[PDB]
Amino acid sequence: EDPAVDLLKNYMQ
Repeated sequence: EDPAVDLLKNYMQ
């Protein structure tokens, strides 16, 4: 997990 990985899912959902 990285700040990116959290944001990817933040933009997806």
